[PDB]
Amino acid sequence: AQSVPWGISRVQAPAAHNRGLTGSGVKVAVLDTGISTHPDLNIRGGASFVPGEPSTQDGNGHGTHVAGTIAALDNSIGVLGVAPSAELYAVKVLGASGSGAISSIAQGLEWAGNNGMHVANLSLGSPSPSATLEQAVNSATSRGVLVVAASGNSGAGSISYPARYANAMAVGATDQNNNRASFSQYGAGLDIVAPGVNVQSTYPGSTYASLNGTSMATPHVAGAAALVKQKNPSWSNVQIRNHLKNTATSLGSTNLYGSGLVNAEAATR
Ligand SMILES: [Ca+2]
Ligand SMILES: [Ca+2]
Repeated sequence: AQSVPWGISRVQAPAAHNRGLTGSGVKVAVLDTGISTHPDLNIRGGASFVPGEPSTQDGNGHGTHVAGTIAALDNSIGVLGVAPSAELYAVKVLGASGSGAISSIAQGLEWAGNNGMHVANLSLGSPSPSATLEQAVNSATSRGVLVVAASGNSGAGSISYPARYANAMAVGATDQNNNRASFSQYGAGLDIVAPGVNVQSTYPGSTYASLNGTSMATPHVAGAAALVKQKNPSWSNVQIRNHLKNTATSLGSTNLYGSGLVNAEAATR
């Protein structure tokens, strides 16, 4: 039996699926710890920029979890992604330890722009700015990639890099009450929020696990971006990004929530 995680129904993904929008034909790169083969995922390809882990398989669990929020297959098992038909690419930029070098992350973004990815999911972030990282964000953006990044989990009134950068779409996390999760970074540069507490998804070892974080919120928006892209195949990264913000449900302060909660129903109308 397939279950629909609360976050998926919170962002109203099923409303979009009911109109025929599933992310079909949209290429989404998950820049993380890799993506493990799983019965509820369809991994189209990818690359590893982690020296010492040539494989795109996930030795951590985060990347597989993020992948499932975006595109867990719509079938009779497991869970269901926001964009269950999106074409998923495993871009390994973090090691099994869940940490990685900036250069690996910048190589992953270059790879994304070089391979015609429409969306790049970066559920990672640093409190420090990086010239190298910034340039990779800007380069992928001018190659038509929508870069979606986590705001961070410090609970501070300032957001992480690269989410802070103008060309990154910064995603904060909400709980089941539609309040900002205590750990969710907010402040200047925050674009939007999505579910990030008790998020159930795919996990290595052919199972399912629940995690918390701004990393969990981000894929809901990457997924929402693929739905909009499918509906409006001529739209650019910027057009998609503004539309998502324009159709988000206000939750109160833009300092805390940016545009508000992503809404895939409103975005695909
Ligand atoms: Ca499924
Ligand atoms: Ca931003």
